[PDB]
Amino acid sequence: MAVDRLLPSQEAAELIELTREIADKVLDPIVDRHEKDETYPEGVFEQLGAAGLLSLPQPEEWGGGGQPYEVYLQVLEEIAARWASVAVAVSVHSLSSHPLLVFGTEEQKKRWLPGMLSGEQIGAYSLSEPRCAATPTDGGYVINGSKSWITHGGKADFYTLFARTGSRGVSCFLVPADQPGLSFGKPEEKMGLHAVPTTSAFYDNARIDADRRIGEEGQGLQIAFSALDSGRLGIAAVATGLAQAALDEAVAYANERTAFGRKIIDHQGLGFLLADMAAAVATARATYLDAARRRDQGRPYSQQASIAKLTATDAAMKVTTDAVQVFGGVGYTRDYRVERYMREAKIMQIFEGTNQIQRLVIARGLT
Amino acid sequence: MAVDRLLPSQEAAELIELTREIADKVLDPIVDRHEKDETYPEGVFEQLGAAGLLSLPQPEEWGGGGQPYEVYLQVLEEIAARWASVAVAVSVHSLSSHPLLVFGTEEQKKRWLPGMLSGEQIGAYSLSEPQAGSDAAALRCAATPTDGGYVINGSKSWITHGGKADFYTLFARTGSRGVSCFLVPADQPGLSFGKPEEKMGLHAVPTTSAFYDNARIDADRRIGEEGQGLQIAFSALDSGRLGIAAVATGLAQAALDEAVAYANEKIIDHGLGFLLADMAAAVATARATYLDAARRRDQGRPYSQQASIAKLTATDAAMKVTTDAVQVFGGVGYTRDYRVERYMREAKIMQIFEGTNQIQRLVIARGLT
Amino acid sequence: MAVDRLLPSQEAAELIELTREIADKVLDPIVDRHEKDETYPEGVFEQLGAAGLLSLPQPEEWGGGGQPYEVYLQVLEEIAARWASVAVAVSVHSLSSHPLLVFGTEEQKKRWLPGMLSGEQIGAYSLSEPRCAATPTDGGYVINGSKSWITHGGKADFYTLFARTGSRGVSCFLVPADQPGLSFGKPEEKMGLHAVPTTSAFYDNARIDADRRIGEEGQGLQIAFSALDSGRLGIAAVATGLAQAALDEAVAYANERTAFGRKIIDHQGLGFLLADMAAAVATARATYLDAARRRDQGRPYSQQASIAKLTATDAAMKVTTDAVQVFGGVGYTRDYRVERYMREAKIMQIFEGTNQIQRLVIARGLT
Amino acid sequence: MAVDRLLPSQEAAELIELTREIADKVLDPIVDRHEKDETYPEGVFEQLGAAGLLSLPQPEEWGGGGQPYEVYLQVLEEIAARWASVAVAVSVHSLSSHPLLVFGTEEQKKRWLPGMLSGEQIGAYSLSEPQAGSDAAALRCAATPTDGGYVINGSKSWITHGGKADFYTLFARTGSRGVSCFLVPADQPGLSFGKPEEKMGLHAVPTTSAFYDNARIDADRRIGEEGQGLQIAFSALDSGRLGIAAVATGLAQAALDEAVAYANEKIIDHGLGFLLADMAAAVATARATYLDAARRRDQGRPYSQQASIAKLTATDAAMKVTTDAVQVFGGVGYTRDYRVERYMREAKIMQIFEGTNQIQRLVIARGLT
Ligand SMILES: Cc1cc2nc3c(=O)[nH]c(=O)nc-3n(C[C@H](O)[C@H](O)[C@H](O)COP(=O)(O)OP(=O)(O)OC[C@H]3O[C@@H](n4cnc5c(N)ncnc54)[C@H](O)[C@@H]3O)c2cc1C
Ligand SMILES: Cc1cc2nc3c(=O)[nH]c(=O)nc-3n(C[C@H](O)[C@H](O)[C@H](O)COP(=O)(O)OP(=O)(O)OC[C@H]3O[C@@H](n4cnc5c(N)ncnc54)[C@H](O)[C@@H]3O)c2cc1C
Ligand code: NA
Ligand code: NA
Repeated sequence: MAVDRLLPSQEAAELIELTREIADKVLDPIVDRHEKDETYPEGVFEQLGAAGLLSLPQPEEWGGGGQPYEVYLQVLEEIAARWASVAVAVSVHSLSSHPLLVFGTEEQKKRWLPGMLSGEQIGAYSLSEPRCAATPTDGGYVINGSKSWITHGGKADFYTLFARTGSRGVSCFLVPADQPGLSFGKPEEKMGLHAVPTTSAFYDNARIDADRRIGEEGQGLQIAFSALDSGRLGIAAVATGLAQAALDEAVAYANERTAFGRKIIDHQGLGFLLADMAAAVATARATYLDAARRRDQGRPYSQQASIAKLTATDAAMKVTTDAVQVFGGVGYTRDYRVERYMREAKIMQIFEGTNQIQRLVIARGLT
Repeated sequence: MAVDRLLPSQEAAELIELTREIADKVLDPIVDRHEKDETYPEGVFEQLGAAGLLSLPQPEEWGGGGQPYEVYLQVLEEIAARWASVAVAVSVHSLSSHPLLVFGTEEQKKRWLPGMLSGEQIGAYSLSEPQAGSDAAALRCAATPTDGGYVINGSKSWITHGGKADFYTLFARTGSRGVSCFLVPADQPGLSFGKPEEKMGLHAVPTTSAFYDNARIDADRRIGEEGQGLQIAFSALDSGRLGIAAVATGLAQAALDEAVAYANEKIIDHGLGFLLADMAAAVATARATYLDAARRRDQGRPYSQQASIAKLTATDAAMKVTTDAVQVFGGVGYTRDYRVERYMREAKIMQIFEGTNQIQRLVIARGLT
Repeated sequence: MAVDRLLPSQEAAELIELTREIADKVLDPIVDRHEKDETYPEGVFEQLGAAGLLSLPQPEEWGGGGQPYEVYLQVLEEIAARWASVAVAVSVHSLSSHPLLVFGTEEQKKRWLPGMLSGEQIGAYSLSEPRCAATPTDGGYVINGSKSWITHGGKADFYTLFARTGSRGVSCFLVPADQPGLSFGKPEEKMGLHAVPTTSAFYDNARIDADRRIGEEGQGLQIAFSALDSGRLGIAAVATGLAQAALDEAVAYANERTAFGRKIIDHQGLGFLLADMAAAVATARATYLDAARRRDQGRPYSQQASIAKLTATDAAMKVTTDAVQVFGGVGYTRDYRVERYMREAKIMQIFEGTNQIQRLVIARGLT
Repeated sequence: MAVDRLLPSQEAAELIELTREIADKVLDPIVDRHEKDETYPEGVFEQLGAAGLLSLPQPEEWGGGGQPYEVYLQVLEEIAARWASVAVAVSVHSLSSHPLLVFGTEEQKKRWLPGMLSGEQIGAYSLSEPQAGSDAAALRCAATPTDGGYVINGSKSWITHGGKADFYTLFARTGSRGVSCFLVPADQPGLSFGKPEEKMGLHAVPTTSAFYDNARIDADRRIGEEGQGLQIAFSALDSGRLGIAAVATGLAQAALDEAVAYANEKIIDHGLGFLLADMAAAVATARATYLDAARRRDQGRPYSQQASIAKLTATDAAMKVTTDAVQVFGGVGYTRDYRVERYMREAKIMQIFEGTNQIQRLVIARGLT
């Protein structure tokens, strides 16, 4: 009943089985309770970290696994099938370390990367706003202004920040949890995806060392643009895992429940609905792996990653809406998980670039 | 920012005007808090009933307002744009009086009908069981004949207004022509209600199960002949399916108004125009479809196919429009700072009750055979 | 098996039965042959004309029927179910007379309207181009330039023309068939809708009397804008009739053909496809009548007419594509009509304002 | 303006390069005229065969090119972007050699296989009858046993390359396990072909019926055991469904390139951007889906579900992309001055043959049971 996967090696299959074993004993027994109460899973990230699952695609020299995206994306997909909000946070952690790895000095990487990729820390990514500025000073910078929609806000070990210093008018910072002048608003009240908090930040004459600026002064916009494709790939794989979870529920229910003297899967009309869901899940998985396989070969994959995010998140919204339908009246109650999965899928159409903005990007790439 | 309506007279126009006033004064200011807390709205059904709004379509000789469906359904639409859960309950009340009005004895009508349509009472309708929602004929609640009556033993489920209605229209087994209809009072001995279902949305009016424990009932409470029940339940389908078509259209219209206002406060420019255009087409199309079926009914013509088409069309539109309305707001659309996330949760169950959209398609195909 | 219609009177029902009787003996026995050979139905318009069907909505004082749009649109729908290209031409004829009726002088109407609405003439409408100018002269105007996509081009008795004389820089003309300086290109080779020709026009120092200018000099753009809503309503009703014809074929075929030991309509999956088609036909008919009913009461109906054209033409493309599917392999051959109906529906999405341009119009009406 | 392909080696890249050259030189300059006139392309299959293009996937020990499906299918895609009717015929030729290659005797293979894969021959595949397309088991063409052979009496239909192939793979009735397979030569006595079907599109290679009139055949021509036929026909389904997925993707890609060029010559501005964006997503998604199934096959793993999904997905995409490509051109898109009106007519039959898209859905649902 588990997905039959296309994998490059024996060691990759054994990584998949390891993820499935940890997810089923650390994630599955606690997910419904924490999402209902909107409480934080303390200690869950440490256990994922110790099994090597928080630093899979980063180079081994810096303490990562050096796994390709074709393998890493599928592990992410397996996590999301058990707990979507935790999978989103695992993806955010990968992006949070990208500036230092790609643009940091040799001195900066020896100082901080081992710690970031040890499995004991968790990172957050901070660029969105509701005009946040860093002004020069002796030996560094002073920060003033506001930030919005930070995943893991208030709970992370470190924060990646973008702040104004025209074209080359932006700069990137590695900000520590203990930063003087830094505070966080209350967690947002959302329709779903409750466990990992989402918060805004406020900087009040916050002073920072020059040694925490990542890359050259003005290199900000280039740094942030360099991480778009990888983020969209992350969310494509998360949406695919939630679509798979909703499909597994419906398939199981349609093989037990009966009406008019037969199992409901045996009514041809209902069978066709289930068939469209399964085709949409398999098309979304095929599309993200095709982009992944380009990235692993050092080929351009920018158009392909926008297509993958678009395809996968539209698929999840359609499949979860249809899984409630398969259940009937009980599917509309909290005795089952399908109502929660439908609430989680809607926000995937919106973040990491809205789907309208994905269509715009694809268009500009044909003009 | 108010729907331009096609109405048969100046009188109907003022009745719409009366509805907008009551809904904006009584329903709109308390709806967010009651849906969030999951509590019952005391006093609300008493206020609508005194205005005439709970008995519009029924004949005046029995205390109704005599209105045609072309007017009744559009009043229902205006209500549902403020509070979907309340309008669903209004629709159920109409169905709950239907078996007595069409099938009862003149003596039975004289007893009970005037109190039902008075504006102070609330009706509920009870047909579904756990092993039988879509498939009606497989029901099993037992009503077995006694000296001058019946004894009822069994279970029912998914009762809208369960545990709060003044009367219940019941369907129980006496023997294919084995089913009968009953008017059950709220004080019936042996009758009890389980706890309210915990749902994804539509929280205010409760949905509950029922249990009959040696519930002896007078044989004068039976509506129609013994074994007539499935014919009674079948005759109400057309009317109920139009009710819900009107409710889904008003929920879609409410979500469309939120998104138009937001896109103007421009966010429209920064392909949102085309998304809003497709939303506006969906609402207009659903409204015209339910009205076409209504005029056929008002004229005394066949309207069964057209009523299935209206319900399917209007509920598929609410699910699509509410989902795209969250999309128009962006990230704040996904928070409880606005109403659109609630509207999306309310639309899903509409695709499911009053005959699922797969049953609707099966009805339509049969009408082509 | 004929459509059950909502009609205002006894006399309207009897108009419907008259249309059905004429269409079934004048149109149905000859449509497949003329469309296959791409030849013109000489004499068909005279017979429609003599039964009063070419001037149904124009006022009785000028020789029309004074019928409301709620009745006229449904007659048009009945014609289109038998021969779509002839129905489009009937609609074009209504528009061709609109300028003179609404903006013409009392002298101009006594001269020409009775003839136009007698049933012996046929009119065409000429505004599209691939910059056509009328320059002043003693006693009138001289015309130079080109026009495109004229339905009935080369075969009409009269032509409604728009030509340049900024804001108020356009003027409208009633041009006769015998106009010196006027010629027509060869008929366009289209995917379908062959019987009534579509042509371009060329004006070569073409001199015209001032008495043929309709309305004031500069009133052109206002005249042309005043006819948009009515045209869109015409095409909505034509698309609805072609969708109905494709649905009737498929329903008939699905009740005879058998597979796996049962009539194919009895396979629930196929039954659901037929059910979606029927719902789309009924939704399109409901939408155009709702706009019609506004126009009959002197209420605004501009947004509603754009919605109706959009809804109905998208419905026809979906229903005709699905009717071929119901037929299987035989549906892809010219032994049946469903392949022709699919070719006819595509051009309805395009003309009288493309569907993208309809979406734009609806958007501007919410801004 | 050329597809960026993922390929397993430099050798495969050059084979793609060879395909683009032959297709642009031989197919592209004559395609519009032959499809318009409805005539056969003499010399064309002879030229592709000498380049190795008619036997790519089969083993070298028998004269094929040994290519995996991940390469074969993408060559098929490049062809179909120039001439859809020709690429369909290439796909059929592969299926026509399949029963002999997997089920025959070593002695049977030695006789006939090398000539089939030589590049000079053309194969056809014959299964469907008028009373049996979707439902295979209901076939009725009779093959009755004689002294050292069989006698064939009956009718077959919808034969691609009917009346022009060098050999025919036939399925006829001998007795559920009542069906057998036959390799029929083009010079068989008692065999005749009806006139070409008049179709909406795909005109160049003819589709015809066949008639067997006391057609005596040698018992050494039977492929596999007596009563093995339905198992043989079943085993070819997975392969044929991928062939057509590749053909539909290349037809969609051709229609996408036309519309992108036109929108740039701006027409894009005057919501065409969003329509083109959805077209580009549909093509990319169909390509990735057929390739995922191909790599499973190349690895010797189960790929049945994934092959049904690929065919359904890729043909639904061709119908949607070709229909929107006419839309991008406007009025001139509806004329025979451009290719897009032809592409739209070609896409419709793809939803129908090699198992209709309703049968595909039925296969997928069963795999979930
Ligand atoms: C909030 C709420 C309020 C309600 N209020 C009332 C009420 O007041 N009175 C009342 O009588 N009922 C009420 N109901 C019950 C409601 O009408 C049923 O839940 C619904 O109609 C479907 O029945 P089910 O839940 O048993 O689904 P099932 O019948 O178990 O169906 C499950 C799935 O199988 C499919 N299916 C079933 N049969 C077929 C078929 N023949 N062909 C193809 N597919 C099929 C369905 O479409 C569905 O997707 C209420 C329900 C809810 C959720
Ligand atoms: C151009 C062309 C070339 C062809 N070439 C070949 C060839 O080379 N070799 C060959 O063997 N065949 C060939 N065919 C035949 C082709 O495979 C069939 O036409 C097709 O698969 C469908 O069968 P049918 O036409 O009898 O449709 P039918 O089986 O009559 O089906 C009609 C409709 O009913 C539906 N239906 C049928 N069964 C079910 C079911 N169980 N559940 C739900 N719905 C169902 C179908 O989806 C379809 O919509 C060719 C056909 C064409 C058009
Ligand atoms: Na430590
Ligand atoms: Na005359």
